[PDB]
Amino acid sequence: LYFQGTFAERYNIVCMLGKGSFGEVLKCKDRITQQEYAVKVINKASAKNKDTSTILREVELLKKLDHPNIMKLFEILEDSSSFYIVGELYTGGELFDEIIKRKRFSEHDAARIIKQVFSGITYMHKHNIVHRDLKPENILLESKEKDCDIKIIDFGLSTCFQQNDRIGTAYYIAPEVLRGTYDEKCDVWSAGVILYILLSGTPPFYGKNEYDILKRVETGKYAFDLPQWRTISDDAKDLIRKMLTFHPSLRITATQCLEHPWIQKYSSETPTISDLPSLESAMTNIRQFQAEKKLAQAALLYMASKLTTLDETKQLTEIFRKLDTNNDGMLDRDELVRGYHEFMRLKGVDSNSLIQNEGSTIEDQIDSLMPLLDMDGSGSIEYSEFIASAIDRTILLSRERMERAFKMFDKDGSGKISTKELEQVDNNKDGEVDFNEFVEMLQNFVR
Ligand SMILES: Nc1ncnc2c1c(Cc1cccc3ccccc13)nn2CC1CCNCC1
Ligand SMILES: [Ca+2]
Ligand SMILES: [Ca+2]
Ligand SMILES: [Ca+2]
Ligand SMILES: [Ca+2]
Repeated sequence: LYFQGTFAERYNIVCMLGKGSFGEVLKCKDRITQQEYAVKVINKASAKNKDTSTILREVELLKKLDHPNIMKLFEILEDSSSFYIVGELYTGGELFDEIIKRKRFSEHDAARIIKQVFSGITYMHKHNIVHRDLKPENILLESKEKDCDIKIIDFGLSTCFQQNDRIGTAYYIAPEVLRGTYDEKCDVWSAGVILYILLSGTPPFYGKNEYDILKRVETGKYAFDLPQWRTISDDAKDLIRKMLTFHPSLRITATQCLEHPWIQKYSSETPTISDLPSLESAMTNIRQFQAEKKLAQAALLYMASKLTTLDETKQLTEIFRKLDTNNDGMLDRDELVRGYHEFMRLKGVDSNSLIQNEGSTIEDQIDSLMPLLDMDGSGSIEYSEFIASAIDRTILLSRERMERAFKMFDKDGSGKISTKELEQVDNNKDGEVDFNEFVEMLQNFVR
């Protein structure tokens, strides 16, 4: 293991993507799977503001964030000079450029975008994370596909690392930030500035230079005076007023943003007849997952949450969204119950008849499933738990994906897994699992 580095053994660097946020962002490629990722490279000696143990602890919390509108981080690796934070690669660019292209958005299109921002920030705040610098430049489009998910990026590292003059940041900061305070309410203000911009195409606190912009922000004074505001609904203006309330104690919370009537009016996404092949696929797979042993169940969640790409989960992602009726990015018990009933209704099948055919009602079925699906016991089914349980068990098992999952466990690199490193089947009887027996082990879970 002497001539093998953690990052360098696993990943090849392809090209530079960006510079600035504590370090450079590169595209990299997994040498086994050929899957592409973004990696942020942070210099240890220049940038560290805390011991490595603190940094690894806080980055681990960031890795556990599991929400469809928050940057997915897979790992943090290190060599003698750097930290390498490896994450999902998004290819649709900054929301900022979508503002430039479109100039401004209909209420419908604005609601769909800002709803995702609200859902993401809500989840962040529930996990005691404040963004601090929320703006369209730190929100990325997942891909170039129409109405793809947005992804909040570039937060969470500010206590750990020290940074090295970017245009337009002044537009988004809450007045209390000028007094040296960043709290959860400052994220709500920034989001409201974004929404003001989506609907009108112009910042609420505007000027030709940073001096004049900050003067207006300080007063908290804005108006809906521009001509374009006369054809925007009172409901949208009500939300904005609630978000750009001067005193943070009177300003609404992110959850209140997410729950606002104007948001709910433009989030009617729900299972239709076209979704039935997709729902039936998901239900078959989740039922199999329920029947599988917890060792199988745990091992599949690891594989799905780390080694799958966007194209593969895009289908399950749309279903997830249609089941997520409160738009918070996770599925609760009642959402799964309502989703099952709706699946039956759309299919032409009476749910009262499940008590004789299968032996129990939809509610009893979901209630028995929850403890098996909610593996971290969070009270909800987050995205990766859903994907783990609903994806085709076969697609998860390309040889390349099993190889990588094997290398993650074989921590001493001897060619064979043992105990602690993660029951064993063992055909040759050495008390260890080489790769070929691992491949059977995982292909026995699938059975
Ligand atoms: N995910 C991404 N995908 C593509 N390009 C990205 C990123 C990321 C974010 C990112 C990548 C990898 C690890 C991370 C760890 C902590 C926080 C953020 C991370 N930056 N950039 C480059 C572009 C340049 C143009 N301005 C917008 C960003
Ligand atoms: Ca939900
Ligand atoms: Ca959970
Ligand atoms: Ca080994
Ligand atoms: Ca063996």
